[PDB]
Amino acid sequence: FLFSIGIDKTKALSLLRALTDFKRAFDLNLRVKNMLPSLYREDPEFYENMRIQELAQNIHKLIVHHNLPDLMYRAFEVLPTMVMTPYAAFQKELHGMTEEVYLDEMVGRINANMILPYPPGVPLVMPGEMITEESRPVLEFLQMLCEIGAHYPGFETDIHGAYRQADGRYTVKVLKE
Amino acid sequence: MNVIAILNHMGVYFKEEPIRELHRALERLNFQIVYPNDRDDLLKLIENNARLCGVIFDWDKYNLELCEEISKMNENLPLYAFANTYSTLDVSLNDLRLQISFFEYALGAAEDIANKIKQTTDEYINTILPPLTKALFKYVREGKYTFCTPGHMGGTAFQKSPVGSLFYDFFGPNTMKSDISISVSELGSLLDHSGPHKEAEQYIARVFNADRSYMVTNGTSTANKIVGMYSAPAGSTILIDRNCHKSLTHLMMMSDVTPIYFRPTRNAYGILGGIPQSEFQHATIAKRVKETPNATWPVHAVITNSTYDGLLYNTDFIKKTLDVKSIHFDSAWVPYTNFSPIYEGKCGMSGGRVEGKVIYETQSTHLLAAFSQASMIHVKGDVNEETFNEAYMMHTTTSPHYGIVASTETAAAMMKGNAGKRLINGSIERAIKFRKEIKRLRTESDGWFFDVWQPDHIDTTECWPLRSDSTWHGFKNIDNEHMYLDPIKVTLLTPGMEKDGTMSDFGIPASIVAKYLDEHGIVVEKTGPYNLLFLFSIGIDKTKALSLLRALTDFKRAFDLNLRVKNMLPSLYREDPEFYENMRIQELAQNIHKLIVHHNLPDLMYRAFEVLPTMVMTPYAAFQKELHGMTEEVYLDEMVGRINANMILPYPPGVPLVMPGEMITEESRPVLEFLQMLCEIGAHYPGFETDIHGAYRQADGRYTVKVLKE
Amino acid sequence: DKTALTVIRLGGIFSRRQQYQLPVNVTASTLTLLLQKPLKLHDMEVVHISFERSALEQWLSKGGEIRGKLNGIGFAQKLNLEVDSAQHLVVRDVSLQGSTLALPGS
Repeated sequence: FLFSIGIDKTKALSLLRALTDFKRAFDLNLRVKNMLPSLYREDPEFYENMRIQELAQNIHKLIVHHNLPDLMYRAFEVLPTMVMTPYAAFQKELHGMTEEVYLDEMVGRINANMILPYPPGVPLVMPGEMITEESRPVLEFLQMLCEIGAHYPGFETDIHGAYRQADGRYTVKVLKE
Repeated sequence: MNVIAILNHMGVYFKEEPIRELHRALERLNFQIVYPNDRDDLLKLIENNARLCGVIFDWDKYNLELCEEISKMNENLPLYAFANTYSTLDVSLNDLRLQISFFEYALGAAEDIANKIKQTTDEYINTILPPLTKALFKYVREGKYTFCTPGHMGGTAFQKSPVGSLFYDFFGPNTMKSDISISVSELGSLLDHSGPHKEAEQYIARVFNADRSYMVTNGTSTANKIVGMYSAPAGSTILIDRNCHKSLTHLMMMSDVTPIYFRPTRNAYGILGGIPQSEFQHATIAKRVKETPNATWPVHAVITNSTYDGLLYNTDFIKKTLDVKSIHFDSAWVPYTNFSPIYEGKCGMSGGRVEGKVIYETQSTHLLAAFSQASMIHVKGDVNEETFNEAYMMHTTTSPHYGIVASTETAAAMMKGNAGKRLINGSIERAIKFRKEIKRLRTESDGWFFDVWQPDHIDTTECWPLRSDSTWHGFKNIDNEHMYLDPIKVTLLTPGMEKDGTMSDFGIPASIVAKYLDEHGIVVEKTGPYNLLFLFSIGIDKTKALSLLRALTDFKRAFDLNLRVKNMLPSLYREDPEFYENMRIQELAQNIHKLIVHHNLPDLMYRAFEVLPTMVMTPYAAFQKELHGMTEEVYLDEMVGRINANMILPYPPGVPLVMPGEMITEESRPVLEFLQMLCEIGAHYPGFETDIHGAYRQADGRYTVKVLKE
Repeated sequence: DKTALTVIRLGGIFSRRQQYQLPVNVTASTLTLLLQKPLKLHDMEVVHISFERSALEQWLSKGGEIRGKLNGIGFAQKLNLEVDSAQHLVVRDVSLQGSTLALPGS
């Protein structure tokens, strides 16, 4: 929260009160139907009987189980291998020499686009870089994100540079051979 | 939007009293009632006032006299029809498509009828407004996000500050609140082309007859670079109109490309003519590829269609003839071609795809009405969407202005449909009227007057063809059925040159007419040595036409009295009282004209631009040296035999004279002679200085240019 | 049934919903494709259709019309072919009856 010159007594009270109201409403375990009506309308049947604490538990259990923080930490602690520079790869693109491959097939291939996953919102693979064995945790984090994020409507995976085909598989752009 | 017209006394209480009750009920519901004096006044009110939003009338008294007349003006306008004995559903009505609600005259009905009319008006309003702007207004009304940025918080910080209050006080809350970020996620996304943004693209793409349309918010300067960088690979050769925009030079410096130039023709006046048909034909291009050092077959061509002075190409011929895979019509001057049939076969988008080629128009929306920087890229053919979209996203502003985007969308909303068709039709009609008005005043006055530069008769309403058998245009050996004059672009001629391009003894340089109009706040669209241009837009009304027309007769009157510069040009006088104390307007004109006559300016200017400096290295090659800081200055006099570092852009005539990497030699000595001549002719009168971009006037009065170091 | 044929979606920036063959899985210059439901095409029953892989590529990208020799033999006949929602290739007969295409066994 940023305390700007905008923020007055009315806004501070509304925020402060809104925070105590979240706790109050959470602890009563209100139905998602009642506490999150707009979310409910997205899938009435999916959300009909779910209570706010159950939504929290299920997503948290996923995080706990998939050990998300450790996997995320490790994905960004090593660097993919720079096979060519981003500029060098762009020369190939300038001539239209790109194809798509599936995410599963990307080890040993030269990436054409930046791959920017959310979370944590910073570049993972640059154009011209390649996942190897030295940098396998990169691919493992990516596959893990696709799995953990496939469970709840409204909590989808989000990786820029990967293209979700209408069939639910992911592709990436690579340099042609 | 609250003016309701009522048109009537009927002679019976059973009709008059309910209308009284309804008048009063409607006034209480916040409608302003207006009362046209008669049927014709009502039609003029509607015709001139878009804020009139409903008409109440007796069905029998008026339906056969009004219904069709109103439907011709506006087919959504609410009509509230009151019935009598004979009022009913006659078979004659069955076939008309009308928006009609039938109501009876009754006391106490206004509350419910008003609520229905309100709802029905909102339904009509909701249909016509574009959905993104509609959603934006709804947010401003309902939303409650506090503890938020922007830091100014809907302009709040401006109000506690007299200095900030000056900016806020003028614009106000709504303007301040419409500056929003992606935090308002329900408006979709420009970058994904989703939601109301898609709806806009389809709307535009369908309206403008394109396969695909992008909304660009940094002008055609930016549209060119998005198309350019996608289109012009390194090491390739491009065909480029020597008549090119600077932003394409900036592209050449950034991309390793070799230019071969399409060569326009030019006449003695200096008016550009079209690239002849020969320049597009395979045999001609092949020959230049042979003659150009390191040239290969061109991968990208850029043609300016139309030319400024209204010469349009047979684009059917070009698309069929030019053997280049990628053709970009920079069509900044012809954004309106889809809306008059007179432009069929004469614009980029006309017809269907061109098999085997991508065709572009880039257009400067801001000869229409739109905010500055608004530009469109219209694509006719396929691109690599992922690489094109990456190219777009790389060159997108840091913080897009949410109004600019709506201003381009609302500019279309204004011009849409019939009423926007009738507006442009009206301007064409008045253009021809004014053209004949100048001819009238030419007759009425004794002695010299303005003339119009046009055909002898204009019995036809079209873009008049320029023909080789006609002398009025002054171009030599012109192609026939090639160029056409846009009626709405009116060029006027001032005394000073003959119909030959030869010089008169008596002249009034147009620059002096500009100074006069400038004292009176009237701007001349475009001026040349002896020419002035006026655009008859949808802005221009009877008051402005009279003020201009009268201002022109006042110039003549004041000129012929030979008023003192002191009296006719007081602001100019204040610049040098002593210099101007005794000078009269005719003497100022004589002296400057005599300079032009003596220095033979038109011949020297013509010749400077008819040869080309020698390309020693490419602009890109010279920029590599600049990139390392390897530039020095030399004086203008010392420039023959040196490699120029900067573009040299002189005024007049306002087009590039020397490029980076070019060198003046003996073959191109007239270049230097013109430049030295400009420095001399322009050193005489305060306020009439020389102006050459790329040359630097040192505090001592000498000129320098930047060159490559040895 | 052992096989189908799942055409991989290709993104990027293009006017159509472009499609792509399997990278190297299928690289046969002319590959034959069997059909789960044999159909009556050109007055004969057909169990397999052979395509020039090159011609199948450009049709998966640009669309248009595509020929294929019925039961591997004879002339390359025009075909009512479409990309399925399940990402398969479906051939239709004059009754508009569909059939999924599969790549042959090891």
